[PDB]
Amino acid sequence: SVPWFPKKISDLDHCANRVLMYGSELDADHPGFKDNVYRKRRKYFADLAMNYKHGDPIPKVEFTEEEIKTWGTVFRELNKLYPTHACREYLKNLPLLSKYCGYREDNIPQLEDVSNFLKERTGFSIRPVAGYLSPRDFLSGLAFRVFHCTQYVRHSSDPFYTPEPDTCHELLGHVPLLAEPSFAQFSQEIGLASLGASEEAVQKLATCYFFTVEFGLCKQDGQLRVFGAGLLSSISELKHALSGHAKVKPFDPKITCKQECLITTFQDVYFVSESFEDAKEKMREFTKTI
Ligand SMILES: C[C@H](O)[C@H](O)C1=Nc2c(nc(N)[nH]c2=O)NC1
Ligand SMILES: [Fe+3]
Repeated sequence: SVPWFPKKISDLDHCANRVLMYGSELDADHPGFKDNVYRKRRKYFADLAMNYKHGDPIPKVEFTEEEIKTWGTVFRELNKLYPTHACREYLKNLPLLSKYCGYREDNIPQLEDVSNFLKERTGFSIRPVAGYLSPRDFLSGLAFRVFHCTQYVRHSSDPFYTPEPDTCHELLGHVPLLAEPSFAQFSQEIGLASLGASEEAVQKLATCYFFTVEFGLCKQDGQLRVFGAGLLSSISELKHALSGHAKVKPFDPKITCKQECLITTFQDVYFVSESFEDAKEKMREFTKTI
């Protein structure tokens, strides 16, 4: 039978809180595990997401000096690499978001503002989420041009901590490209193809999403550059991917979907997409076979 899937944007209310990883619960190994203040703050952000319902303006938060400084360091360091490492489509959009949404070393952009900016640009919107959802639920959000986004900030003790993703990853890694029409269309189609799809189908779509939206590379003027959100928000993997150390292959769904998605370590191989339009076309051909 066909598993339950949202039929309208408000139906996301029925899966947005199905958090399987991260969230308010911090493990003993977490940088802020022994920080009482941080623990309560994470519960706060988690509650804002759990209580959120479609149609609500996303609760705005007055970030602390510590959170702003942590964001500043992450933003400062990554921005030093973008000019020479990021794909032109990213470089064209980050400045846009920054101007209209307040991306500054001393100011964390509010999700509601980013959501409204995206709504007018590509129809994409943001929904705050406590933690990571299942691939099926997260992808179902894309079908309605909704990107579930974390709102909390990594612990200040280690601004370069990536094991657990946070709002910096969302704002710097995922958001800019959602302002690009072709990228937004590509993302929505992955979501639409996943609705009510089989487990095997969702797994394959999730993998293609992983090697494009999350860790995709482009080749511009013969130079390898990154567009994957996981690369754009990670200093270490950002450099690793563009070094001759990593294996690189052309994006090809039938093959790319066979690749295992790694966590904790660098990917065994990164895939290069010719353009967002071409990646979209390749996925159309692929989905017709699954
Ligand atoms: C998209 C792919 O399925 C990936 O494994 C997932 N990413 C995310 C997720 N959930 C959230 N909130 N954010 C993500 O980026 N669930 C699953
Ligand atoms: Fe991500």
